[PDB]
Amino acid sequence: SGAIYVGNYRVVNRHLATHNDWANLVWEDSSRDLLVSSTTAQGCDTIARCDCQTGVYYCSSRRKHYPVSFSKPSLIFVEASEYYPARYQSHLMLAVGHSEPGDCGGILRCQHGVVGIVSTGGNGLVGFADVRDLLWLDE
Ligand SMILES: NC(=O)[C@H]1CCCN(C(=O)Cc2ncc3ccc(Br)cn23)C1
Ligand SMILES: [Zn+2]
Repeated sequence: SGAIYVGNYRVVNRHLATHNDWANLVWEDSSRDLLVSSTTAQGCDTIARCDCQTGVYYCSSRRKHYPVSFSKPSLIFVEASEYYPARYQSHLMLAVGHSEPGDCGGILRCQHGVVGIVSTGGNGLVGFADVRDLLWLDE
């Protein structure tokens, strides 16, 4: 679990969005596993606007942060799950690092700010949904 809180927005994994997220919907994209909802309070986070390919993510299943080298956002095949049919997920970045079911929502950061959130993984890989192209989160 986990979310990004920036301005009057909350960014979560679309498959973990709550009834309240859907009632306050701003934007969602199944192909990215992202949903953005509106908030009443001002958020604590800031968003990176960069092309970094290294950073640090939070791994809830280890209660620890780990450094990672990750691929640029791209279209990557994701096998069927209870939440989605077998499909290509867009704007996804992969890295070698531990993740297991339950780690979705952990934040990836570089020196410029928040880069994305954990969205998939397995077998020593971790995959992050990128948010750096969503320039409207800043206004
Ligand atoms: N983005 C998606 O389509 C995910 C929706 C939830 C389901 N998806 C998964 O990957 C579930 C899953 N099985 C093994 C692992 C290991 C690490 C992590 Br993080 C998640 N994992 C796929
Ligand atoms: Zn950066």
